Amino acid sequence: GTGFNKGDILFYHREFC
Amino acid sequence: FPLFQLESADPDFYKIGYVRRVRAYGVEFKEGPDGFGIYASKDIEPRRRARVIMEIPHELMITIRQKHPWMFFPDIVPIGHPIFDIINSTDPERDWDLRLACLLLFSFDREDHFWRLYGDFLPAADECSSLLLATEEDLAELQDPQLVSTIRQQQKRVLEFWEKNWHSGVPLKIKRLAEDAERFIWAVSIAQTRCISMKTRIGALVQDLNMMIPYADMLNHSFEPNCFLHWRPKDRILEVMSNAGQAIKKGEEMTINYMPGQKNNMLMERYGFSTPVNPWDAIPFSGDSRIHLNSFLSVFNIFGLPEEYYHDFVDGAVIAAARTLPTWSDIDLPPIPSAERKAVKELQDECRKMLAEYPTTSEQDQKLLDSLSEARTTFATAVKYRMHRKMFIGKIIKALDIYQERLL
Amino acid sequence: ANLVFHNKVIDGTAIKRLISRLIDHFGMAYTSHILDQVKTLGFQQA
Amino acid sequence: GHYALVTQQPLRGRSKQGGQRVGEMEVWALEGFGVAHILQEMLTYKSDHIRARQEVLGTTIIGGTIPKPEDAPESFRLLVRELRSLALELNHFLVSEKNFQINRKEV
Amino acid sequence: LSLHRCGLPREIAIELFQTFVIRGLIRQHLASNIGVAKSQIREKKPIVW
Amino acid sequence: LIGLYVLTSGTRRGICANRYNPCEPFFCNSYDAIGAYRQKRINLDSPLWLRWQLDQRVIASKEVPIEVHYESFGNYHEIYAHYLIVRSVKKETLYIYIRTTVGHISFYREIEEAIQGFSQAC
Amino acid sequence: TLQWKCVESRRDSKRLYYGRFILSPLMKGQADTIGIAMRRALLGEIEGTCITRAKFENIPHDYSNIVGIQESVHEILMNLNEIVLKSNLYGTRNALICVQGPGYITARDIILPPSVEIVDNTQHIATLTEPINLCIGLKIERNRGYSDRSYPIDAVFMPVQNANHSIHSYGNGNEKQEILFIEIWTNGSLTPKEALHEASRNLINLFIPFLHVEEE
Amino acid sequence: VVDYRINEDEFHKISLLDCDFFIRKPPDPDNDVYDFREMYVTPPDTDIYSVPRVLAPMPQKYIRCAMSDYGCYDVTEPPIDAPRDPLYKSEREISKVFLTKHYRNRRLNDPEFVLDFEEIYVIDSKTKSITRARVLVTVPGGRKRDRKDDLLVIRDNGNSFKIIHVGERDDPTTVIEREEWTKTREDMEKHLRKLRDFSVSNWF
Amino acid sequence: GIQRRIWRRRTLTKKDDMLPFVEEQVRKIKEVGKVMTMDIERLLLSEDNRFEFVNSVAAEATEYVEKNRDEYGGTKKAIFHVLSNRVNDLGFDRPEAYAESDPYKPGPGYLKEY
Amino acid sequence: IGRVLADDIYIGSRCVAFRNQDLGIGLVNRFITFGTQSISIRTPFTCRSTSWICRLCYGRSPTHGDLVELGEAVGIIAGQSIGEPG
RNA sequence: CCGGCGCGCG
Ligand SMILES: Nc1ncnc2c1ncn2[C@@H]1O[C@H](CSCC[C@H](N)C(=O)O)[C@@H](O)[C@H]1O
Ligand SMILES: [Zn+2]
Repeated sequence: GTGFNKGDILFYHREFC
Repeated sequence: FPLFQLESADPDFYKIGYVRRVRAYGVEFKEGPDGFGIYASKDIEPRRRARVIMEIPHELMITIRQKHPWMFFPDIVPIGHPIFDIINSTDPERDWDLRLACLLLFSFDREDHFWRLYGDFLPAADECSSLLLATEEDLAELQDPQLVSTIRQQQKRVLEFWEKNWHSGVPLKIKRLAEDAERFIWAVSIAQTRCISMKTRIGALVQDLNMMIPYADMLNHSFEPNCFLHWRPKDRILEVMSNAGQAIKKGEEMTINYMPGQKNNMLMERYGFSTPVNPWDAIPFSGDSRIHLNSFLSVFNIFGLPEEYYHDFVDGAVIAAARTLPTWSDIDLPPIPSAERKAVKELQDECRKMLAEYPTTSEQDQKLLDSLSEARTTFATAVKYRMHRKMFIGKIIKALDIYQERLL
Repeated sequence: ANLVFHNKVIDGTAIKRLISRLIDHFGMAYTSHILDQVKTLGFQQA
Repeated sequence: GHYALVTQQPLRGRSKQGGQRVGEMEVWALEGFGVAHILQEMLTYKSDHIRARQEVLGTTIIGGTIPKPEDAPESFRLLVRELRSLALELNHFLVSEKNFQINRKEV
Repeated sequence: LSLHRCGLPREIAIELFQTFVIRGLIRQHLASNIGVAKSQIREKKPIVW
Repeated sequence: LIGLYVLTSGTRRGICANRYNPCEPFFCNSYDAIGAYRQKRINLDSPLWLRWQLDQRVIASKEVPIEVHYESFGNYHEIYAHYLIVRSVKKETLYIYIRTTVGHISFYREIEEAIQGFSQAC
Repeated sequence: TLQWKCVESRRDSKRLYYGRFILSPLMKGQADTIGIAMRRALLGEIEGTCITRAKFENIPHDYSNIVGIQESVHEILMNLNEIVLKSNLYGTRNALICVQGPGYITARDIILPPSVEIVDNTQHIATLTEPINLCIGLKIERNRGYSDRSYPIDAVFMPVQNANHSIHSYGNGNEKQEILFIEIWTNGSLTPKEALHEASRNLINLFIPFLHVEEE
Repeated sequence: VVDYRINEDEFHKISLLDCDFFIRKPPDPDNDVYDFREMYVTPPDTDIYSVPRVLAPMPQKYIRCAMSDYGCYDVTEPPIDAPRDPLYKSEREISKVFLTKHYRNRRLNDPEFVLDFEEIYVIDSKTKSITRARVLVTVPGGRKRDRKDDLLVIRDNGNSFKIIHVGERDDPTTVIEREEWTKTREDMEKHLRKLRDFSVSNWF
Repeated sequence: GIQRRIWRRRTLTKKDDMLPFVEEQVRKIKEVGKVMTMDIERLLLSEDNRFEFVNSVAAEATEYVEKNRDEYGGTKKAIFHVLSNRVNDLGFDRPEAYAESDPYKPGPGYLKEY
Repeated sequence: IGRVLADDIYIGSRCVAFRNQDLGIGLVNRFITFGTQSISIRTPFTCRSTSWICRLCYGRSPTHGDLVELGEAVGIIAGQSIGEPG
């Protein structure tokens, strides 16, 4: 039954502007 | 306040289906000058999984086994009928359409068969776009000797089969199926243009079938379709399912992929039509001048493996160009622009030579279509095929120009 | 629903055969509701 | 409520506020239905799984999902000790399907 | 009754679903803790039903 | 089972219906017949003729008509054991009247309404 | 306080009206009695208007069919029995049908007595192909449900096609309360609210005479 | 059995349960004209033609006739194999076909059209034959009468043909009740005959 | 087939003979919850194995409970929510978790007696 | 009824029933109607195991109409079905 | 909160 078959870049690097 | 503020199909078309357990959800049938089509009667909200669009019961189909021996589901042919003898003499590999045409004629002659009524909504001989109904004049406008030769071979095969099996001495029950040749030719054309092949399980038997499915041949073809066919074996129902998570607006046509990875020539051979955004079209280049595949893909935002190119001006024509243009790749070697400009100039020269090879242009073809008033469907089909090839070449030229522009 | 019109009698054998045919044609969910309605009708006429 | 001292199963009888027995014929019916998780409920943490009986009491009051017991109920551990008293050892082993390591379950 | 329904006695129902009734009492702030909810259940308060 | 058996037990026939050798209301629809039954105009097993506007779907013995009343104007009436069919040679008209009781109509309506209500509720 | 309200109303067609009504709060046992009495009144004490007799003029030879009419005499009578009318008439009146020739004869082609109306003018009566004038003399009566070569029409005076009642009970301890639901289906000659009011008035009129006294 | 395939475009194809009957059809806008000189009978849906058996004299001149079939209904409950298999199957088993001549070969559109019930030809599927009906007339008038007032009654499996006045028409209820009374009376007599005081008993 | 646009409309051109007091019944069906039985039957028409269907429904309900614990256990049941969502995913609108109440309850404290 | 064919069935040169196909009652009647002498079916006696059974050797489900489903405890149902009317 | 004996219900 139901038991069958076992059931960070890009940051701190932005454009300064 | 409420006070202060393409035509619909014949209602009987859906009504005859509806009374026979055919259900269409969120879509309506519309008819136009080109032909029938399925369009969303409202806004289909994208759900988590695929949404059920239509449900066609198995008993309303005309299906035959795709492999020997020939067994029909549902079994409409009685034991001992000569139509079985006619069917059983066909070539197992290439004569699949003849068997379906025989079944279609037999069903049309059957009084209690559903297709006796549904067959009245099939395109007629003057409305079908199949090339089997095209004359020599229409074939002359394909501007492709290979396609013309293939169509002549198909027509000869169909007529030879009809002459062999519908001679004078056949019984009355067989002669009335196709009294004269063009009726059988139209039957073969309908079978070719509307047959659907699938692997279906019925009960405990799994097999491939060639199926004439009503209300599912109504869907039009697209290489970027919003719907697909799924067979439900428990109740023997074919489901038309919209793609999961794909929003569909009101009035948007319901389309399925008739056959993937097939160019415009094979589409014209089988379904009698072609599309300008075929992402598998091929243009035979010399191969001496080549461009950078990676830069071409990145400029137009074409990602994925060569067998799954997709876009995040860019359409299937650009994908077909990327699949057919002579390209070189060296892992991470960048291209120097100077050789790219010369390469695209040579490729544009080749494309312009190809365009000059054609007696006319594409804009003049569109003008001829707009001025057309007494031409058959196949005439316009051939004109559209050649015009679509011309637009594909022109799109290749424009894509090369803009790619060389955005290389800096 | 394309039901045949019985015009003779409904005995124990007929109702058992009718229910079995309804399950095959309509399914167990439809027939479960038909059984609820038929049970009330039989009780109401007894 | 109250459970037996040895078997640790719920008591028997209305006067003792006992529970209802799920006999072997009732187990056959559940196996015929294929309801393998209903059967495990009434075999481990509604009858004799001491550890899992207490957690079911807590999860249901907070409504926070009941997990599988994964251990042996006190009726199986009771049988193991009795077999030990007959000079017989009964061990439960788990063989990993990943690296084929043999794991001895505490019993 | 419907084919999919049964009738349960009030005492049997309150015994079987005791933990769920305790959770329902506590969840809507009508019981301070588990003990208060159990006391309310024992008194057969009209809001327990 | 007894309720259904009594409901679908048809008319008294033959010598159990008439004291002497014979040498019934007509209803447009089943609702009219059941309404007449509610107003005590007819009994549960009193015979009546029901206008049929569907296909022939009444279980009956495979028998030819007892009597065919052919008129010189073209119309003929075919009288069977349990229904009457009116046909004509001029037109394609075909009228069907079923001889039944309120009980058979009630059983058929109960099953039909169960199916229709379940379909509508979903 | 004891109040009533309409909780549902519909008009599927011109001859199919539905309504659902409520009445609460009620004491134990009252809702069943009220529902039984109201259902009986709705089913048989409400007056309806129907065609009860038809006379075929123009000498039809008293045959089964008339030359030029697609429908037979019995078919015409069956069609006439299906016409839904409303009126306030007292006694019996007469109606006439005079259609010139080819076309469709419907309820709209009936000349009516003063108080009689027609619920649905699209109800078919007979079909005429050849140009022959058809003269039918209809007899119209108004009666309760529980009540010369002219063909009678077995009219069933049921303006209320169906009626049902159901009871919902509530309580918290020693004080109980029940609610009465009444469903009314009418053939369009009268609204379910009108049917409810008419049934209540008929019941009250049935129970007024027990309080009558006599002059000394 | 013939040795040729006839052309069905000039024939009246009458389809019955056991055979298909062919009668030569002279051209006519009404298509109600029959030529009985040439006739053929085949098994249903088969082009192996054979001369039908004739049990009575056949007409020699073209006669306009009205066709009406005779048979029963076969309402069966077929077994349910596939999903949504039909719960019942109703088919019309035609066993006899009556061809009634129009009076003086009058057309249907004629305002004076009446049917001649003295001229009826019966086609039998079981025997693959065609016969003329034995018509018995009771209406006063004899040969010369008003055909507008007669009524034909067919009983005994399409074998009894009788002409009566339209005024003495019998109700369908009366016919059904007569059959029921007769059959039930015989059944009751058979049931009671086994009692030993039956010879000294009365019916009532 | 092109003529100027004018085109032939497709019609049945053939005869096919195959072409109201259930308000209380429908309302009672909705009240008792038989629409859910129909939905459960419909969902299993696309499942090869019903045990796998039950397992997947239980897993989805468990995920629902873990994500938003306090929304379930009362008028909203996790398994009912899963079934409604699976039915809604096919494009058929259903009330959320088949949650319904009685509009005719005569105020707080009054409990319906069967 | 409900058995799975172990071999193809032929009427003349026509295949009327294929191998590994559930036996409906229409197919059985067709076999009886014509002159079919031998029918080869898959039964529990033909399965290649005595510790389990497969879907095709068992056949259609006794209650669910379709073919039997994986993980069904058909042995306990078989035992209960025989002992119940005892 | 453990077992025997007796009496019952389905
Ligand atoms: N995308 C497309 N553009 C133009 N024609 C198409 C098309 N997809 C399919 N067709 C045409 O439609 C046919 C498939 S059947 C589709 C419906 C059909 N147009 C009708 O009215 O009956 C094919 O013969 C093909 O010629
Ligand atoms: Zn096996």
